[PDB]
Amino acid sequence: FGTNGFDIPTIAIALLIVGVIIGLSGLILSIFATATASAISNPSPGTLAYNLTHPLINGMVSFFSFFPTLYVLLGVTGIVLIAAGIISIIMEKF
Amino acid sequence: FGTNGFDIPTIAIALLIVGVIIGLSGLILSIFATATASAISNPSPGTLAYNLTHPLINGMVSFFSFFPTLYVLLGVTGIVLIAAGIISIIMEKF
Amino acid sequence: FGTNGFDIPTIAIALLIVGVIIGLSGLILSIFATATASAISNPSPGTLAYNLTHPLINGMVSFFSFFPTLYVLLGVTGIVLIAAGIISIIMEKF
Amino acid sequence: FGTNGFDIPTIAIALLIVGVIIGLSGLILSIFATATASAISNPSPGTLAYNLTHPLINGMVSFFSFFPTLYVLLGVTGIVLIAAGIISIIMEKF
Amino acid sequence: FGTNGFDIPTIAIALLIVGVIIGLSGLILSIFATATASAISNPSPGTLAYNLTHPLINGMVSFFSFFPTLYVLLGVTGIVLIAAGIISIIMEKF
Amino acid sequence: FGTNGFDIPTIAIALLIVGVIIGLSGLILSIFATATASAISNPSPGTLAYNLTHPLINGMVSFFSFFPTLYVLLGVTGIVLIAAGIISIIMEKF
Amino acid sequence: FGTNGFDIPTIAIALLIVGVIIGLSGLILSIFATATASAISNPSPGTLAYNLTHPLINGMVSFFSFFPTLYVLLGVTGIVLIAAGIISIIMEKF
Repeated sequence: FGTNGFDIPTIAIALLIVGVIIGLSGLILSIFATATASAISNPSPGTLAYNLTHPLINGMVSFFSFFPTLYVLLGVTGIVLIAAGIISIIMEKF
Repeated sequence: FGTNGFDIPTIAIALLIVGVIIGLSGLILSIFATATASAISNPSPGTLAYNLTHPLINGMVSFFSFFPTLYVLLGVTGIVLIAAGIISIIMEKF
Repeated sequence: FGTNGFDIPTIAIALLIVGVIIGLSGLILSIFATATASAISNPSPGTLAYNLTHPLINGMVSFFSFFPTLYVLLGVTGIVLIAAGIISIIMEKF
Repeated sequence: FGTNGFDIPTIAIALLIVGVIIGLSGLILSIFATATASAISNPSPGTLAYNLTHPLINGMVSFFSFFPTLYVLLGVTGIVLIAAGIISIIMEKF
Repeated sequence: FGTNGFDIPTIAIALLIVGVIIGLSGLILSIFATATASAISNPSPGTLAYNLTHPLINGMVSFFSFFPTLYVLLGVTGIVLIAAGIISIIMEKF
Repeated sequence: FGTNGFDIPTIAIALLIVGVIIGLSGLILSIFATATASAISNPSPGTLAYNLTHPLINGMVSFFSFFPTLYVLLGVTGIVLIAAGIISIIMEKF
Repeated sequence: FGTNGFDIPTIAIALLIVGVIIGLSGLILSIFATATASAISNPSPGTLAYNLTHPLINGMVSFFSFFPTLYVLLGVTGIVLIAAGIISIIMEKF
């Protein structure tokens, strides 16, 4: 069901795969992050261990705050792909 | 699901891998830094051992303060990669 | 996840390795310096042993004071590397 | 019941084995630790035997406090394995 | 009764096997866990044996709390397999 | 239950072995140290035997104070090993 | 009545043998322990014979307290064996 490489069943299967992979990723990352939160403690506000450890958790927080826009762009990509498929169909179907 | 090398499932798997590696790194570094903090003591403010040891902990603090911006740039890189993928799709999909 | 040699997982692993090595180095050097401080005594301010020993501890102090800037430059190097990676990606990704 | 190496009965048997081994380990370690606690006495707070023995029990306590996160990560591994199996099934089942 | 490798009797037999194995596993693990609970005692809240033994039972509890989601994913896998079978039948049966 | 050399049952057995060996070591060392403490006496603060014997017990105390950090690092090693196993699974399971 | 080595009559005979041996063991041990209790006397709480004899009876009590869990595990083993037999039958009977 297509012209050259645009196959609606294939597109649906691809959506299946990407959705499942994203759900799995969220699951694994949350489960691991819970363990991370449990492991690290809060020594004191101003002792040696605080100076030693604080920037690491800061970087953790920053990167995990960067994730959302990555996910948003990844979502946007599919609309572009489907759109290109529609246009390619229209171009030479007539 | 792509054109030449841009594969959304592959991108999601890459995000999985990088997130997990970063979480693991933070965990290991914090656990080790706790041991470091426990090991080193505070001899005295002005004796020989203080002169011998203070610059080392200063360098420790400095490098660990350098980590956050490294993490931030590492996070920024992915947006650039996804963006280049979107543009490459758009260029020859039509 | 990259173009030619820039791999974000590899970068994260490299950061793991360098951070751990630096922590280990600080630990070992501090532990050894404590033993050094314990071993050497203070004979007298003006006897033969003082003339014999003082410049050595002076050199010790000087070199250990040189360490911090070495560590700072070592930290700076990584930002340059990540930056070059970003630029290299941008150059031919489009 | 699978495609290449993913067999749900085999997975269930593996879960059987790991659960039983972990239960056995906890049992043996607790039984032995009771004997350890019974054997060692408390000589005095400041005599020779205290200096001789205290760091050993400190190391005991530390290592046994390290066990929990090891167990948690060991538990996390199975979700990753099952997840990879699901994805591998989905990839070429269609 | 199938096309290439999808056999409804074989699927039913596989469901038989997995269900029986899971029931057996639950039975054995519960019976063994009862013995574990009977064996270990509660020495005191703060003595040596408590420090020696508490993290082990903590790890026990954690891993056994991890089991449920493993079972849930294992259950989910079968729907995917049956679904892939249905789609494969539909693809070339017509 | 693994890919190449990472076997969760094998890991659990290894944890069994290391925990038991560490418990045994603590037991034997404490029992022997009690005998050492009983054997050596305190002659006098300033006689010949004191000069002859004091540094030996000082070295005893020092080494036994060094033990704890050794144990801590030994504990840290296992988290690294399990982490490497998880990453290796993730790398080529997908 | 079986497939390869699983014979229900043989299993029943094995249960016969193990039950009878366990009953005999309990009988003999109790009869002998009565004689032991009769033989040893209670000299005094603090004389030489008390110091000479008390730890022996302590070890007696400890070992005999260890027996119950041994018996429990021995009982658990049979359920595992019968379970493995059932699974082996199911595997290739169909």
